[PDB]
Amino acid sequence: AKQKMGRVMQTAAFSLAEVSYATGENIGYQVQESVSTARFKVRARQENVSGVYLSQFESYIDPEINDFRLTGLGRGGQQVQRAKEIYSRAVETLVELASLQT
Amino acid sequence: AEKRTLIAVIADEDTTTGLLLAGIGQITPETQEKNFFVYQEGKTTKEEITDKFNHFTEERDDIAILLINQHIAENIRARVDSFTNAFPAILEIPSKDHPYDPEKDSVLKRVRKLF
Amino acid sequence: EGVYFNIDNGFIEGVVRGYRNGLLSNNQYINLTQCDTLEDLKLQLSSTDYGNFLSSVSSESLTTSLIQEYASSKLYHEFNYIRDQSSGSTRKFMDYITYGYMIDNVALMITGTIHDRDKGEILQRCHPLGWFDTLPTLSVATDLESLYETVLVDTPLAPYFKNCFDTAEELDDMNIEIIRNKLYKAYLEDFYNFVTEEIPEPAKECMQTLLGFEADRRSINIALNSLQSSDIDPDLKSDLLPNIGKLYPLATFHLAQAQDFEGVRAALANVYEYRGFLETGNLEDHFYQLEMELCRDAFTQQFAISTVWAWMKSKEQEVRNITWIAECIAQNQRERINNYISVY
Repeated sequence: AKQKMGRVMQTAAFSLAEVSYATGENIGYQVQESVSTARFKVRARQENVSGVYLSQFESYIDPEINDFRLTGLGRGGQQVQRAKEIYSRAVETLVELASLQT
Repeated sequence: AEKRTLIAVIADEDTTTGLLLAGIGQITPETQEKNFFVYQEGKTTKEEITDKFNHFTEERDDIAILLINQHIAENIRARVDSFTNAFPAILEIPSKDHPYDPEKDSVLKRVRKLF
Repeated sequence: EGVYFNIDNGFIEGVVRGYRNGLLSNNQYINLTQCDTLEDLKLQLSSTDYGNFLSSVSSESLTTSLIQEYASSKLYHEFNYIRDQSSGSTRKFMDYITYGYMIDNVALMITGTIHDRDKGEILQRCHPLGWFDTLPTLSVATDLESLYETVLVDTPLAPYFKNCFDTAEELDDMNIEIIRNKLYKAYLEDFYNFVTEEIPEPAKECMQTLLGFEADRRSINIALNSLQSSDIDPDLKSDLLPNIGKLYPLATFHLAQAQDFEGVRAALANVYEYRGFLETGNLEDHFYQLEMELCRDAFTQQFAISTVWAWMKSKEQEVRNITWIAECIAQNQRERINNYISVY
């Protein structure tokens, strides 16, 4: 899965990159300040495989808010809504790789 | 520990913006510290990377998983290899503007022996 | 009759028409798409009037971001050269074109109050069109209230203020979005008023119609996306909407007073000119496709500034297609080769 993820993450990065200039303006400057709520946090899951402790990671997905008041300006609100869920899936997929490394 | 909740990101803006868009991060006004140290190409040195790595790992108990670009880790590759603990779950994330190689991983180095 | 036009604005028409003749049709685009490596794309481009200034300049470090930066630089140089051979009325008109740009530039400067992003680096990525040399933002108190009057005096955007004094002390996401909304509304309204009273006859209709189309697509985007990641009262929905859409003065209220997805579908589907929330691939791609049919029609007259206004966006669309191809080439995900529009 290492290389599979190394490539799908680049695919998602490309998917958003082609989106970032559809509105023809910077989005990062507003993004890095707007984000003030967290949803894709993690929880310590326990599973004694063979009588041995293993604190695994559960993808604590909270799909109710990710960043407030960053869409509807009139040129790019819809476009960012497109590739965002790609990252929402990619991060959940990436949680499991670390869960396995631990 | 149950404090292993927050996620650390040391990556270029093209990835950090999207990561925060997915809702992984936030602003921590209690220290005015972001969940990440933004990276600027050709403007950020290597000592900053080491300092933020140490701050996220051995100074912050919040971080559970760390995402770092391959090129950024290259600046602290020796530091990353030297440090090997299960708590931070260090992960060399693929980097935008660079086709990531899934073989530069410090973690995968131990996988490369005793198949 | 247009006879008086060529008393001060002949070479303006000449240069704009020549640059329009410099447009690259789909025949060159298909050849450029076949290229795989960045060097192949750049050398294919070098065989066109669009190139010879992007390739043979770098050290084979061609990236999509750098491609966009260099490609847009020559368009900026062309615009600034025409500025260098401008005229009285033409100069008094170009400020209107640049207003929509330093609107966002000063919005970014205001946002950079607690982060302190330098003016130079902002210019390295923002729109230089809006830049005016008398913009000392990160040299005095960058507080939006303190800097309010400094900006008010720096550039004459004061008349574009629709009660901008109160609710201008937040430094928050809502404030930064509403300021841009109000600024666009006031700017487009005042521009429409200006052209409707002071402009030669041939532009009178083209400018107003194209402004109406752009204002409509701008008004819809603040209603469709008002139910995607945030919510607001209908009063502000009406406030941020332009007073006159120039294509529909009745359906704007229908959009404003509605708060659900299908309370706005009829407002857009009634006009029977654009499908209601359909024929949507990349929404802005379809917007460009629809707008460029009119922009081409604007290139048929030879006695109005419509030529300049359409060519400004024609070159930007050239850059848009270049970026659409460079994204899939450099990132090596061949899925945008067919995602480009060329009607010239």
